[PDB]
Amino acid sequence: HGYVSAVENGVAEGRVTLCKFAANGTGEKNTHCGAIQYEPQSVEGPDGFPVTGPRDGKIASAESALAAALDEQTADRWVKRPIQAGPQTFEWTFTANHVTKDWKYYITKPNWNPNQPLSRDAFDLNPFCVVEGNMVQPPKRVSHECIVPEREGYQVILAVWDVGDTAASFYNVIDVKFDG
Ligand SMILES: [Cu+2]
Ligand SMILES: [Zn+2]
Ligand SMILES: [Zn+2]
Ligand SMILES: [Zn+2]
Ligand SMILES: [Zn+2]
Repeated sequence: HGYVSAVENGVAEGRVTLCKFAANGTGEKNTHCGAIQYEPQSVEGPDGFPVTGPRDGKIASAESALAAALDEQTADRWVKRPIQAGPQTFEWTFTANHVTKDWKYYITKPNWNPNQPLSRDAFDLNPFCVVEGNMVQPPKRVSHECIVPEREGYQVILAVWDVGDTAASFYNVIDVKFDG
């Protein structure tokens, strides 16, 4: 159980995180998140993305009933956090810091459709950033350096935390805004 945060040096909070915690600087929160807003750490779903894992249209929720609200996808739906290309630090907070296989970060294709539910077609399915967890428990807050690709405007980053001793993973989409 954990979520992408911006308490120490993280660049951008997860979508689900912003249902509970105000964004740095702007103070913005996501709304109408449903029951997951109580527990943004709980976006757990099937292992094996992208070959298996959550099916198209249920990536953002990870097929969680509590988190079904997160699958909505429009231009106006979610709080966007500024980002730039190049080195950036991603952060996780874990309420339950499970033994970890790895963390993987995926970004939307430039011309992804921000008004359709997320699907594999929307993403570059080759992670732009992979951090190994080595089947040990991480600390309860961690930071990951990632080299982020160029994009213009609104892009989504899918952060996947793969638990090392179970057939589950945690899935946190991040709504980001590049310049342009
Ligand atoms: Cu957990
Ligand atoms: Zn796995
Ligand atoms: Zn549509
Ligand atoms: Zn690529
Ligand atoms: Zn679990």
